[PDB]
Amino acid sequence: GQLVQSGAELKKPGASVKISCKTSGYRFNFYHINWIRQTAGRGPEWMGWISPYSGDKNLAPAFQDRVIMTTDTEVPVTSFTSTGAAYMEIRNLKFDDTGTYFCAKGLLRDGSSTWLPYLWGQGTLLTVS
Amino acid sequence: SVLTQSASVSGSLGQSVTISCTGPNSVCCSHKSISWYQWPPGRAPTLIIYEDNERAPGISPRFSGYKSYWSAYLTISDLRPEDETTYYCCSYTHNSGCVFGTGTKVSVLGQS
Ligand SMILES: *[C@@H]1O[C@H](CO)[C@@H](O[C@@H]2O[C@H](CO)[C@@H](O[C@@H]3O[C@H](CO[C@H]4O[C@H](CO)[C@@H](O)[C@H](O)[C@@H]4O)[C@@H](O)[C@H](O[C@H]4O[C@H](CO)[C@@H](O)[C@H](O)[C@@H]4O)[C@@H]3O)[C@H](O)[C@H]2NC(C)=O)[C@H](O)[C@H]1NC(C)=O
Ligand SMILES: *[C@@H]1O[C@H](CO[C@@H]2O[C@@H](C)[C@@H](O)[C@@H](O)[C@@H]2O)[C@@H](O[C@@H]2O[C@H](CO)[C@@H](O)[C@H](O)[C@H]2NC(C)=O)[C@H](O)[C@H]1NC(C)=O
Repeated sequence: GQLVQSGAELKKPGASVKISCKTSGYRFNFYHINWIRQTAGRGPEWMGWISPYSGDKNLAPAFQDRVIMTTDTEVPVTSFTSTGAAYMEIRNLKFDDTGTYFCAKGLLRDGSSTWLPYLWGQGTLLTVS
Repeated sequence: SVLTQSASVSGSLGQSVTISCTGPNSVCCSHKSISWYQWPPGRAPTLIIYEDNERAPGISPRFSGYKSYWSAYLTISDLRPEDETTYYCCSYTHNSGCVFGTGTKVSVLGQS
């Protein structure tokens, strides 16, 4: 699926940052985009499970209102192997909102395990400083 | 956090090791599914077991798992040096996000 993160950002407290990942080699609208972060002082925290097909989003209580999640319309490069992008904006960043952020493709389209992170991107660094 | 592990487990090369996950009733194993992930520091995670015992594609049969009413277990047979990385288990349902617990490191004994 070659999920590729656009890159790192080095922001200041109170700034807004848009973090984005691109896809190449799978049907973008078939699987969820999972936003997860790993923080040096906490470890993996998770962030949200956003569907690129519908508008449905499942956002952690910890991050409701703080972060706005959205996806782009897929570009049909070839049948069964499309491209596209998704991104999220985290508002009012705190010193705790540092570390490495990941994008992930969902495992299955149906079944009890759907929306679960399966294919993870390279990840990007955020210093909030 | 809410979902916790033993923080550190160990075992010898060629033998088996068990990693357990426990937690409060809000993460009770009787209602929520437990997934497992290999999470080396600084590198992308790899999915191992999406649902208590369902093995992810490409994962050697030496990885397996089981669940008990009060806990969830990952069994790693024939430990290899690459298994030294920290493993994490996060619980979930089909209509709720996966909640991640603390990690467990693995010490692979008998190396040069
Ligand atoms: C075209 O392709 C798209 C993309 O693949 C399909 O959309 C997927 O469809 C599957 C099957 O319906 C979806 O899987 C379902 O997810 C539900 C979660 O959504 C509800 O709950 C969340 C709460 O977190 C809300 O945010 C959300 O709005 C919904 O209310 C599950 O609840 C469903 O569970 C079903 O099965 C389990 C057992 O497996 C039962 O216990 C449940 O009772 C229930 O029957 C189910 O897993 C998947 O999420 C969709 N993916 C995406 C990316 O959208 C379209 O369906 C498809 N179009 C057609 C016409 O087929
Ligand atoms: C879920 O399916 C996707 C999409 O591939 C589908 O399954 C393949 C076996 C093949 O029949 C495709 O035409 C289907 O669309 C899997 O993603 C990748 O698919 C390619 C297909 O060339 C395959 O070579 C890769 O190994 C697949 N895996 C990855 C990581 O890219 C995906 O793996 C399937 N998921 C599961 C859990 O089996």
